[PDB]
Amino acid sequence: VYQIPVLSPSGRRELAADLPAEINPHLLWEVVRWQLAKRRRGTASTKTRGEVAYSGRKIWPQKHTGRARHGDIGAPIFVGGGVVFGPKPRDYSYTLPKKVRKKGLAMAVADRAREGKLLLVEAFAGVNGKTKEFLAWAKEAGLDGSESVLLVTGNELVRRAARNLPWVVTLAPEGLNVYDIVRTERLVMDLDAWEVFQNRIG
Amino acid sequence: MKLSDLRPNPGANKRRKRVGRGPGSGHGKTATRGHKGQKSRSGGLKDPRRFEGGRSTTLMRLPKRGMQGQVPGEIKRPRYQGVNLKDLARFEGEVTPELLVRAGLLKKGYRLKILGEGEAKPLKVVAHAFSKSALEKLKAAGGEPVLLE
Amino acid sequence: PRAKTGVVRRRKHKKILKLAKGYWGLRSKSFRKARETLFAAGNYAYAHRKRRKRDFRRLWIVRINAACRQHGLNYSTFIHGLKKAGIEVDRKNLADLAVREPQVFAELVERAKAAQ
Amino acid sequence: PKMKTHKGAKKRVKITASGKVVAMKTGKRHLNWQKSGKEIRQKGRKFVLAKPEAERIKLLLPYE
RNA sequence: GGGGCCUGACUGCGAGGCCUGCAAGCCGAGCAGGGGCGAAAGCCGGGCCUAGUGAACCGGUGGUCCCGUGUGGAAGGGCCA
RNA sequence: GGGAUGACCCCAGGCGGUAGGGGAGCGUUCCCGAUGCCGAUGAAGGCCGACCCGCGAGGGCGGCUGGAGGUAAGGGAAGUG
RNA sequence: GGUGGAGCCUGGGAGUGAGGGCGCGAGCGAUAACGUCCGCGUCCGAGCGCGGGAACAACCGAGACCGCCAGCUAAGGCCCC
RNA sequence: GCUGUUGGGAAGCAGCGCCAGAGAGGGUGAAAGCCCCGUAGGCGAAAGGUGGGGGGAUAGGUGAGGGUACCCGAGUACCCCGUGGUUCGUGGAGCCAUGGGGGAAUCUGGGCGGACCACCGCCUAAGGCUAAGUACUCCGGGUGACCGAUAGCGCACCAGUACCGUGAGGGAAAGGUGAAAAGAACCCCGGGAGGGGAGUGAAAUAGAGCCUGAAACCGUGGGCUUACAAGCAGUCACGGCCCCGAGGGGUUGUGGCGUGCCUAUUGAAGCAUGAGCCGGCGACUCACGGUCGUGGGCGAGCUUAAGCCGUUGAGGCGGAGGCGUAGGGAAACCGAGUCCGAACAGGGCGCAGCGGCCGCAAAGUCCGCGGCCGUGGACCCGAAACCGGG
RNA sequence: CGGGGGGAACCUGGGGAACUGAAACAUCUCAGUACCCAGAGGAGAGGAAAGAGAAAUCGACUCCCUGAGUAGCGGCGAGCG
Ligand SMILES: NC(=[NH2+])NCCC[C@H](N)C(=O)O
Ligand SMILES: [Mg+2]
Ligand SMILES: [Mg+2]
Ligand SMILES: [Mg+2]
Ligand SMILES: [Mg+2]
Ligand SMILES: [Mg+2]
Ligand SMILES: [Mg+2]
Ligand SMILES: [Mg+2]
Ligand SMILES: [Mg+2]
Ligand SMILES: [Mg+2]
Ligand SMILES: [Mg+2]
Ligand SMILES: [Mg+2]
Ligand SMILES: [Mg+2]
Ligand SMILES: [Mg+2]
Ligand SMILES: [Mg+2]
Ligand SMILES: [Mg+2]
Ligand SMILES: [Mg+2]
Ligand SMILES: [Mg+2]
Ligand SMILES: [Mg+2]
Ligand SMILES: [Mg+2]
Ligand SMILES: [Mg+2]
Ligand SMILES: [Mg+2]
Ligand SMILES: [Mg+2]
Ligand SMILES: [Mg+2]
Ligand SMILES: [Mg+2]
Ligand SMILES: [Mg+2]
Ligand SMILES: [Mg+2]
Ligand SMILES: [Mg+2]
Ligand SMILES: [Mg+2]
Ligand SMILES: [Mg+2]
Ligand SMILES: [Mg+2]
Ligand SMILES: [Mg+2]
Ligand SMILES: [Mg+2]
Ligand SMILES: [Mg+2]
Ligand SMILES: [Mg+2]
Ligand SMILES: [Mg+2]
Ligand SMILES: [Mg+2]
Ligand SMILES: [Mg+2]
Ligand SMILES: [Mg+2]
Ligand SMILES: [Mg+2]
Ligand SMILES: [Mg+2]
Ligand SMILES: [Mg+2]
Ligand SMILES: [Mg+2]
Ligand SMILES: [Mg+2]
Ligand SMILES: [Mg+2]
Ligand SMILES: [Mg+2]
Ligand SMILES: [Mg+2]
Ligand SMILES: [Mg+2]
Ligand SMILES: [Mg+2]
Ligand SMILES: [Mg+2]
Ligand SMILES: [Mg+2]
Ligand SMILES: [Mg+2]
Ligand SMILES: [Mg+2]
Ligand SMILES: [Mg+2]
Ligand SMILES: [Mg+2]
Ligand SMILES: [Mg+2]
Ligand SMILES: [Mg+2]
Ligand SMILES: [Mg+2]
Ligand SMILES: [Mg+2]
Ligand SMILES: [Mg+2]
Ligand SMILES: [Mg+2]
Ligand SMILES: [Mg+2]
Ligand SMILES: [Mg+2]
Ligand SMILES: [Mg+2]
Ligand SMILES: [Mg+2]
Ligand SMILES: [Mg+2]
Ligand SMILES: [Mg+2]
Ligand SMILES: [Mg+2]
Ligand SMILES: [Mg+2]
Ligand SMILES: [Mg+2]
Ligand SMILES: [Mg+2]
Ligand SMILES: [Mg+2]
Ligand SMILES: [Mg+2]
Ligand SMILES: [Mg+2]
Ligand SMILES: [Mg+2]
Ligand SMILES: [Mg+2]
Ligand SMILES: [Mg+2]
Ligand SMILES: [Mg+2]
Ligand SMILES: [Mg+2]
Ligand SMILES: [Mg+2]
Ligand SMILES: [Mg+2]
Ligand SMILES: [Mg+2]
Ligand SMILES: [Mg+2]
Ligand SMILES: [Mg+2]
Ligand SMILES: [Mg+2]
Ligand SMILES: [Mg+2]
Ligand SMILES: [Mg+2]
Ligand SMILES: [Mg+2]
Ligand SMILES: [Mg+2]
Ligand SMILES: [Mg+2]
Ligand SMILES: [Mg+2]
Ligand SMILES: [Mg+2]
Ligand SMILES: [Mg+2]
Ligand SMILES: [Mg+2]
Ligand SMILES: [Mg+2]
Ligand SMILES: [Mg+2]
Ligand SMILES: [Mg+2]
Ligand SMILES: [Mg+2]
Ligand SMILES: [Mg+2]
Ligand SMILES: [Mg+2]
Ligand SMILES: [Mg+2]
Ligand SMILES: [Mg+2]
Ligand SMILES: [Mg+2]
Ligand SMILES: [Mg+2]
Ligand SMILES: [Mg+2]
Ligand SMILES: [Mg+2]
Ligand SMILES: [Mg+2]
Ligand SMILES: [Mg+2]
Ligand SMILES: [Mg+2]
Ligand SMILES: [Mg+2]
Ligand SMILES: [Mg+2]
Ligand SMILES: [Mg+2]
Ligand SMILES: [Mg+2]
Ligand SMILES: [Mg+2]
Ligand SMILES: [Mg+2]
Ligand SMILES: [Mg+2]
Ligand SMILES: [Mg+2]
Ligand SMILES: [Mg+2]
Ligand SMILES: [Mg+2]
Ligand SMILES: [Mg+2]
Ligand SMILES: [Mg+2]
Ligand SMILES: [Mg+2]
Ligand SMILES: [Mg+2]
Ligand SMILES: [Mg+2]
Ligand SMILES: [Mg+2]
Ligand SMILES: [Mg+2]
Ligand SMILES: [Mg+2]
Ligand SMILES: [Mg+2]
Ligand SMILES: [Mg+2]
Ligand SMILES: [Mg+2]
Ligand SMILES: [Mg+2]
Ligand SMILES: [Mg+2]
Ligand SMILES: [Mg+2]
Ligand SMILES: [Mg+2]
Ligand SMILES: [Mg+2]
Ligand SMILES: [Mg+2]
Ligand SMILES: [Mg+2]
Ligand SMILES: [Mg+2]
Ligand SMILES: [Mg+2]
Ligand SMILES: [Mg+2]
Ligand SMILES: [Mg+2]
Ligand SMILES: [Mg+2]
Ligand SMILES: [Mg+2]
Ligand SMILES: [Mg+2]
Ligand SMILES: [Mg+2]
Ligand SMILES: [Mg+2]
Ligand SMILES: [Mg+2]
Ligand SMILES: [Mg+2]
Ligand SMILES: [Mg+2]
Ligand SMILES: [Mg+2]
Ligand SMILES: [Mg+2]
Ligand SMILES: [Mg+2]
Ligand SMILES: [Mg+2]
Ligand SMILES: [Mg+2]
Ligand SMILES: [Mg+2]
Ligand SMILES: [Mg+2]
Ligand SMILES: [Mg+2]
Ligand SMILES: [Mg+2]
Ligand SMILES: [Mg+2]
Ligand SMILES: [Mg+2]
Ligand SMILES: [Mg+2]
Ligand SMILES: [Mg+2]
Ligand SMILES: [Mg+2]
Ligand SMILES: [Mg+2]
Ligand SMILES: [Mg+2]
Ligand SMILES: [Mg+2]
Ligand SMILES: [Mg+2]
Ligand SMILES: [Mg+2]
Ligand SMILES: [Mg+2]
Ligand SMILES: [Mg+2]
Ligand SMILES: [Mg+2]
Ligand SMILES: [Mg+2]
Ligand SMILES: [Mg+2]
Ligand SMILES: [Mg+2]
Ligand SMILES: [Mg+2]
Ligand SMILES: [Mg+2]
Ligand SMILES: [Mg+2]
Ligand SMILES: [Mg+2]
Ligand SMILES: [Mg+2]
Ligand SMILES: [Mg+2]
Ligand SMILES: [Mg+2]
Ligand SMILES: [Mg+2]
Ligand SMILES: [Mg+2]
Ligand SMILES: [Mg+2]
Ligand SMILES: [Mg+2]
Ligand SMILES: [Mg+2]
Ligand SMILES: [Mg+2]
Ligand SMILES: [Mg+2]
Ligand SMILES: [Mg+2]
Ligand SMILES: [Mg+2]
Ligand SMILES: [Mg+2]
Ligand SMILES: [Mg+2]
Ligand SMILES: [Mg+2]
Ligand SMILES: [Mg+2]
Ligand SMILES: [Mg+2]
Ligand SMILES: [Mg+2]
Ligand SMILES: [Mg+2]
Ligand SMILES: [Mg+2]
Ligand SMILES: [Mg+2]
Ligand SMILES: [Mg+2]
Ligand SMILES: [Mg+2]
Ligand SMILES: [Mg+2]
Ligand SMILES: [Mg+2]
Ligand SMILES: [Mg+2]
Ligand SMILES: [Mg+2]
Ligand SMILES: [Mg+2]
Ligand SMILES: [Mg+2]
Ligand SMILES: [Mg+2]
Ligand SMILES: [Mg+2]
Ligand SMILES: [Mg+2]
Ligand SMILES: [Mg+2]
Ligand SMILES: [Mg+2]
Ligand SMILES: [Mg+2]
Ligand SMILES: [Mg+2]
Ligand SMILES: [Mg+2]
Ligand SMILES: [Mg+2]
Ligand SMILES: [Mg+2]
Ligand SMILES: [Mg+2]
Ligand SMILES: [Mg+2]
Ligand SMILES: [Mg+2]
Ligand SMILES: [Mg+2]
Ligand SMILES: [Mg+2]
Ligand SMILES: [Mg+2]
Ligand SMILES: [Mg+2]
Ligand SMILES: [Mg+2]
Ligand SMILES: [Mg+2]
Ligand SMILES: [Mg+2]
Ligand SMILES: [Mg+2]
Ligand SMILES: [Mg+2]
Ligand SMILES: [Mg+2]
Ligand SMILES: [Mg+2]
Ligand SMILES: [Mg+2]
Ligand SMILES: [Mg+2]
Ligand SMILES: [Mg+2]
Ligand SMILES: [Mg+2]
Ligand SMILES: [Mg+2]
Ligand SMILES: [Mg+2]
Repeated sequence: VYQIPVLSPSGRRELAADLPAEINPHLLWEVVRWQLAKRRRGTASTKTRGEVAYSGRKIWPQKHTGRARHGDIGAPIFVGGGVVFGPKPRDYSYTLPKKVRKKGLAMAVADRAREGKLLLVEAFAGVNGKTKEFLAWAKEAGLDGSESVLLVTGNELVRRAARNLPWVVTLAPEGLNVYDIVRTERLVMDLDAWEVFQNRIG
Repeated sequence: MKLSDLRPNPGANKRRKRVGRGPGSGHGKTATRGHKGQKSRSGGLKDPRRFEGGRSTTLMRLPKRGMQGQVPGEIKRPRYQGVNLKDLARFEGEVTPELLVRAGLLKKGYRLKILGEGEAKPLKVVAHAFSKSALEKLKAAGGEPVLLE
Repeated sequence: PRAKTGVVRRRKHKKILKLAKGYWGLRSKSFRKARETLFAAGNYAYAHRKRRKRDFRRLWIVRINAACRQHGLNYSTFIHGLKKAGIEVDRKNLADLAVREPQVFAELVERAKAAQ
Repeated sequence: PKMKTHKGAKKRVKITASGKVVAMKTGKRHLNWQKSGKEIRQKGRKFVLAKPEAERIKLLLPYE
């Protein structure tokens, strides 16, 4: 289907996988707006016309005072009083369909695959928890920093080396999500992270 | 693809109807709500599905039929869901209530009763009741009906 | 997220007051009274630009009938001649020949007394 | 909160398979001695309710 | 208007229509069941016609023998009038 | 009708309007875009503008004030006029 | 015949359910009322935008997308304003 | 992490480097990964507290057939009468509880399975105790598509304060100089306040009555204009004067035309309502369910809910269940048919994709978005009144 | 040896309305909610079947989901559940 460039010591061998051929922009969109919605706090609040902290005495009589009609100075028509239809705590989260995400999780990758911005690797040669141990690698992998990257592996040390890097997004392949994919200009994975990936869109 | 690239398809995120914001919107002042009247008022009208303005309602004036139930309530007697033959084409071999549930054909708690609107298949079928038509088709199509207890 | 009036209301009130410059009393200094005034003038204009075309023609006509009567006839009797004569020159121009070029007009008068 | 099925309807009427409202026929509860045999006979049958009124009597049955 | 024999002042339905906001109210050929008047063709689903009426809820009486709260019955119901 | 599709062009016709239905847009607060871009050679805001583009709501440009913040194309959510 | 902001059908959203003057046909009223109650129509309502009517929502004329210091007309008018 | 540079100030632009398990954020004279406080990752308690996890004690725990028929929770069970709870409003009215009356039994006992009787079954009242999973938030902490001084708690400031009330009780307004006070010595007019120079500062119409400083409102100077005129105050044309450099701006003498805005109305300029003016707050939302429409995903199939794991703005798991696949009937019950019926009669409600296996479409279903409906204060403000405790 | 009083709400027990909804209103609802009182605690209550109820089965209690606005309750009205 698609020829994937794999980066091994033996050399850039190529691999193929049956990523989707058509890219549905809307679907990829709806996933995100799910991702970007269920992570909202819902901590906006306003204090209704009964929650305010005033009394309730009719401030002055209904008639013959020569002025308007009023009750308690907690009415939203007053200043410092109640708020009408202001926010409250809310659960913006919501239940997007799985297949819609298992599909947008394959459409996402494939797009970067069409671009060739997708790259896999057997292992990371000589990284062991120091960022600088990575750029020397990333340098030799053509990762110059001119492109934001999504590093997707299980190896902790690796994720720890580059996570501070202004142009690298780290993730355990168990958390690969579209938004982070689209966020980025490239995409890297272990064949491991590649493998579990397969076993999630399947 | 790119975040700026992510539009929704046209029409799938329509705006909203803000009423009470000016002459231009065509919704200002009376807020698309009319002039005076219980309907313009806040809270509004009693359930228009039923109430009619005082007169005896259309539904209250209709007669009641059949048994309405009594306390303690519902009586428990075995319940039967019928599945048609044609809906059984997809399987091979031996059909039972179980598989027909995990397939998405028979609900749990109900018993299995075969119907005939379709065409039998020389299949071992296990159920709690068949139809006169369903049997003839099932025994004719070299099938093996199997009732339960 | 809250979104108070902020900078929006004022600015619009400065739109209405700029168009209201030159108005008497509050009409130029009070917003509300600036709108109530800008409303009328809004209709007075388009009610009057539709009229300019009638305020002039009547004028023009008023000058032609004066000249025409210098030659022994009236605006009525020579509109017909120019008709019968097939002359389509308009009252605006006709009104300017009548003053600056009084001997061209005299011709038209003559070509009108005869066309009848 | 979720809507409550109006029982005043579910005890009188019944929604078909196509979306129609069928309620029994009014008239033969009592005062029937001098009525016809045709009038008693016909009134012992259901009648499809007028479209507008049925539509209302289905919004009261949100779960049937 | 007179008289003879009679009970169609039927049961089970009922195409198509008048009227009509709903719901109602109105006319109704014809098919079967079983009958009546007639030699027969035919008529008869009360009355030459248009008013003489009252929706649902609740309950009464006869019938049906459909449900019966572990089971067989009963209490109490539903359907028909 | 062109042409093929909202590319812009031509021809014809419609366009008073309250309650009210509908459609397309401007603008304010906020989020991704953003470890980015604008900014002391001066942010937001404020006073002028007879200039520019927009049917209009509004958007830029310039000059004075102002003295540290502002935030694009494209989308999302409202205490939105 | 009629290709019209015509009609039929299904479905969503309404507002209206306080109308008024005029004309013709009636009732009621006194062959009164800027009276009242119905019928066909018209207009104002929503055209209190324009011309005429001295001035005036509904009588006469005429259905205002915008601009012109161009032309023709309707009612009504041509001694002066 | 230094330098050089503009600048009042460098964190800005330029050159050359570096750290990064730390490029979260906040400060520093402006915009700093490497200047300060911090961040990732690690360390830490003599003494009080806690200690649901680890180890150790202790109170406490335990057999079987045989016969015996002593015990097995009393004004209690049980019956009736009056009530309360349960979905049950006397209903056919059981079950749980009990104020009144009558009033037993110890396994061959008694309560129960929706009046009652029987069969069959479940349980074992009238003594008590019992962790966690659950609820709230005066307190401390983390975090926000929460507010940003009419907002956000009633209080960002000496606020439940001033002030009101006899008392319960009511309840405010009020933030900001500057990077740093370097907060204006001294001299001058004045009693002082206040100002005028000097001086500080990048800036003093940032001078403490201080950041920005809008609008109403008030005043000084200037240009045009007005004392025979009339008027919703404006609009059109022309002309005169002033300004700016065949055009424009300000102004208004004359001629034409012209019945404010909003509201409620059959109808208002309307002698009908509201509004002195300006600035800010100020009214169609939200959650669940429903019903049409819509963009998508899957499609005789679609979809999970609470939760479990993961993450620390990572998502995945979970099939219980809900809608759908068959309807008709009051129901037994039949079933592509079924109901009224004696009927093989008649009628009601019902029953059946497109190209070349493939693809495409679809019943249906799921999440989004939108209009509308039901339930709640449900578009905002407003009663006269009812009630409860003080 | 113990008690007495205080604690923002949260908890259990003893008592316990009304406006309102039913487009009037009395049964009904609002609701055993608001409120008063006693008590307890970091939680309180409940809790080891004289249970549930038809599986010939389950196995204390508490809480959340679901079962379900189903069963049923109701001047079978509004509504309750
Ligand atoms: N190793 C990982 N899984 N890292 C995920 C990101 C964690 C954190 N939000 C960060 O940016 O540092
Ligand atoms: Mg919010
Ligand atoms: Mg209160
Ligand atoms: Mg309060
Ligand atoms: Mg208070
Ligand atoms: Mg007063
Ligand atoms: Mg009040
Ligand atoms: Mg006050
Ligand atoms: Mg209040
Ligand atoms: Mg407040
Ligand atoms: Mg306050
Ligand atoms: Mg105040
Ligand atoms: Mg408010
Ligand atoms: Mg509100
Ligand atoms: Mg929440
Ligand atoms: Mg929503
Ligand atoms: Mg959720
Ligand atoms: Mg980035
Ligand atoms: Mg990074
Ligand atoms: Mg929206
Ligand atoms: Mg909405
Ligand atoms: Mg409108
Ligand atoms: Mg609209
Ligand atoms: Mg209104
Ligand atoms: Mg409306
Ligand atoms: Mg409406
Ligand atoms: Mg109104
Ligand atoms: Mg009204
Ligand atoms: Mg109305
Ligand atoms: Mg209200
Ligand atoms: Mg009301
Ligand atoms: Mg039932
Ligand atoms: Mg506002
Ligand atoms: Mg403003
Ligand atoms: Mg405004
Ligand atoms: Mg503006
Ligand atoms: Mg204007
Ligand atoms: Mg005009
Ligand atoms: Mg003209
Ligand atoms: Mg003139
Ligand atoms: Mg003459
Ligand atoms: Mg001519
Ligand atoms: Mg000359
Ligand atoms: Mg049914
Ligand atoms: Mg009946
Ligand atoms: Mg009956
Ligand atoms: Mg009769
Ligand atoms: Mg009869
Ligand atoms: Mg019958
Ligand atoms: Mg259901
Ligand atoms: Mg169904
Ligand atoms: Mg006779
Ligand atoms: Mg006779
Ligand atoms: Mg005989
Ligand atoms: Mg018929
Ligand atoms: Mg009818
Ligand atoms: Mg009758
Ligand atoms: Mg016969
Ligand atoms: Mg015969
Ligand atoms: Mg015979
Ligand atoms: Mg007959
Ligand atoms: Mg008769
Ligand atoms: Mg006779
Ligand atoms: Mg009657
Ligand atoms: Mg009743
Ligand atoms: Mg039968
Ligand atoms: Mg029984
Ligand atoms: Mg039986
Ligand atoms: Mg027996
Ligand atoms: Mg017997
Ligand atoms: Mg019986
Ligand atoms: Mg009976
Ligand atoms: Mg009957
Ligand atoms: Mg129009
Ligand atoms: Mg037109
Ligand atoms: Mg029109
Ligand atoms: Mg309208
Ligand atoms: Mg449209
Ligand atoms: Mg729209
Ligand atoms: Mg917008
Ligand atoms: Mg705005
Ligand atoms: Mg950022
Ligand atoms: Mg920023
Ligand atoms: Mg500087
Ligand atoms: Mg400057
Ligand atoms: Mg802002
Ligand atoms: Mg801006
Ligand atoms: Mg500026
Ligand atoms: Mg800053
Ligand atoms: Mg932005
Ligand atoms: Mg944009
Ligand atoms: Mg986005
Ligand atoms: Mg608001
Ligand atoms: Mg608002
Ligand atoms: Mg058409
Ligand atoms: Mg039309
Ligand atoms: Mg029409
Ligand atoms: Mg319609
Ligand atoms: Mg009415
Ligand atoms: Mg009226
Ligand atoms: Mg009205
Ligand atoms: Mg009327
Ligand atoms: Mg009338
Ligand atoms: Mg009248
Ligand atoms: Mg008149
Ligand atoms: Mg008349
Ligand atoms: Mg005449
Ligand atoms: Mg006449
Ligand atoms: Mg007449
Ligand atoms: Mg008459
Ligand atoms: Mg008259
Ligand atoms: Mg009248
Ligand atoms: Mg009338
Ligand atoms: Mg009206
Ligand atoms: Mg007219
Ligand atoms: Mg008209
Ligand atoms: Mg007119
Ligand atoms: Mg007008
Ligand atoms: Mg007017
Ligand atoms: Mg006129
Ligand atoms: Mg006139
Ligand atoms: Mg005139
Ligand atoms: Mg016309
Ligand atoms: Mg002419
Ligand atoms: Mg005249
Ligand atoms: Mg005169
Ligand atoms: Mg220097
Ligand atoms: Mg430097
Ligand atoms: Mg940072
Ligand atoms: Mg970090
Ligand atoms: Mg910082
Ligand atoms: Mg910044
Ligand atoms: Mg920094
Ligand atoms: Mg740490
Ligand atoms: Mg330690
Ligand atoms: Mg023992
Ligand atoms: Mg022994
Ligand atoms: Mg014994
Ligand atoms: Mg009770
Ligand atoms: Mg009873
Ligand atoms: Mg009871
Ligand atoms: Mg029970
Ligand atoms: Mg007792
Ligand atoms: Mg025993
Ligand atoms: Mg016994
Ligand atoms: Mg007992
Ligand atoms: Mg008992
Ligand atoms: Mg018993
Ligand atoms: Mg039991
Ligand atoms: Mg029993
Ligand atoms: Mg026994
Ligand atoms: Mg039991
Ligand atoms: Mg015991
Ligand atoms: Mg206890
Ligand atoms: Mg405990
Ligand atoms: Mg616990
Ligand atoms: Mg806290
Ligand atoms: Mg802020
Ligand atoms: Mg803000
Ligand atoms: Mg303040
Ligand atoms: Mg405040
Ligand atoms: Mg401020
Ligand atoms: Mg007092
Ligand atoms: Mg005091
Ligand atoms: Mg007070
Ligand atoms: Mg203070
Ligand atoms: Mg400062
Ligand atoms: Mg001195
Ligand atoms: Mg002195
Ligand atoms: Mg002195
Ligand atoms: Mg001094
Ligand atoms: Mg001084
Ligand atoms: Mg200096
Ligand atoms: Mg400078
Ligand atoms: Mg400056
Ligand atoms: Mg200044
Ligand atoms: Mg300053
Ligand atoms: Mg500052
Ligand atoms: Mg100041
Ligand atoms: Mg000042
Ligand atoms: Mg002056
Ligand atoms: Mg004079
Ligand atoms: Mg003069
Ligand atoms: Mg002129
Ligand atoms: Mg020049
Ligand atoms: Mg005049
Ligand atoms: Mg004038
Ligand atoms: Mg006029
Ligand atoms: Mg007028
Ligand atoms: Mg009024
Ligand atoms: Mg009135
Ligand atoms: Mg006036
Ligand atoms: Mg006046
Ligand atoms: Mg009024
Ligand atoms: Mg008003
Ligand atoms: Mg005042
Ligand atoms: Mg204002
Ligand atoms: Mg509003
Ligand atoms: Mg709405
Ligand atoms: Mg809300
Ligand atoms: Mg909503
Ligand atoms: Mg909806
Ligand atoms: Mg899907
Ligand atoms: Mg699924
Ligand atoms: Mg049939
Ligand atoms: Mg049929
Ligand atoms: Mg499809
Ligand atoms: Mg949907
Ligand atoms: Mg609706
Ligand atoms: Mg509410
Ligand atoms: Mg509301
Ligand atoms: Mg309010
Ligand atoms: Mg109020
Ligand atoms: Mg009130
Ligand atoms: Mg009272
Ligand atoms: Mg009283
Ligand atoms: Mg205590
Ligand atoms: Mg209690
Ligand atoms: Mg009491
Ligand atoms: Mg009451
Ligand atoms: Mg209420
Ligand atoms: Mg209600
Ligand atoms: Mg209520
Ligand atoms: Mg009420
Ligand atoms: Mg009411
Ligand atoms: Mg009353
Ligand atoms: Mg209650
Ligand atoms: Mg209590
Ligand atoms: Mg005490
Ligand atoms: Mg206590
Ligand atoms: Mg706990
Ligand atoms: Mg305890
Ligand atoms: Mg025990
Ligand atoms: Mg269920
Ligand atoms: Mg359900
Ligand atoms: Mg009922
Ligand atoms: Mg209750």
